[PDB]
Amino acid sequence: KLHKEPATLIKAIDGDTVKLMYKGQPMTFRLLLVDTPETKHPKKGVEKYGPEASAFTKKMVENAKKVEVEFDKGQRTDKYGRGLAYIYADGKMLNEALVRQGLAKVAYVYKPNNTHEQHLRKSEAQAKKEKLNIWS
Repeated sequence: KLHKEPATLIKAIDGDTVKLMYKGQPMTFRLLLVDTPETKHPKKGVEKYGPEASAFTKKMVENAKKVEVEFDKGQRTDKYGRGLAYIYADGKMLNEALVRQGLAKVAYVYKPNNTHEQHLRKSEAQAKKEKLNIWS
């Protein structure tokens, strides 16, 4: 059973990566199950909707009263040392909000870190149907 724990903003980095203070330490988090267009992609550099995704995450996270992180049931860090979590700003999941606005796709999913996969696939179907952003 998943639970939310509190965290504090340090810096938004990209559409899908944020640095937070978590249990008293700075830590980089990568949003579970979504891929945003990148502004510092290792190879392509700046992709279309990169700046828009990155601004959406930044505004949502900077204007929140309360930020919480929710780990999934599997590994809690990736190979780069980033925390793998669902991030909530005032109780709304940022991972879902990005997919809903057509600013992210649902990622390739690695069981058992797939608890909210179906929920996110439903939001992406809606964004596609509305032809938002990525999908226009």
